[PDB]
Amino acid sequence: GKCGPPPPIDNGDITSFPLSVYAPASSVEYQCQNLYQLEGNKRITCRNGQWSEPPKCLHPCVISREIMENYNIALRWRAKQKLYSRTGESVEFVCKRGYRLSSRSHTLRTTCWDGKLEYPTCAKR
Repeated sequence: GKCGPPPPIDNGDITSFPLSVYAPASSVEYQCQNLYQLEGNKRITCRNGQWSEPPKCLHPCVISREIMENYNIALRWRAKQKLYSRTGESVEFVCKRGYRLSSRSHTLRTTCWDGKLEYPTCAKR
């Protein structure tokens, strides 16, 4: 019932010293790299010669100056804001000077989720 190494996952790995073979009833813990967010079971187990299903690392979002330019918006915090936001982080925007929030836009704060971030839209006053 021994297992080989636990499955590799993209953008993350186990937190322990690696073994080449694992006894049944072993477990391991995964961590995702900094900018990524674990989804699934952080700890998996070797039973019946197999590993239970490893988790996934959800992607950060890269803020787009071009979409902001097209939608007539700007960051609320231009000096502070990192280019990469994590899954689950929100970004706050403002309309550019002399523009106002469109009626069918979202409002000025959106949330990053596994590489996708929506943006609000403003229209000229």
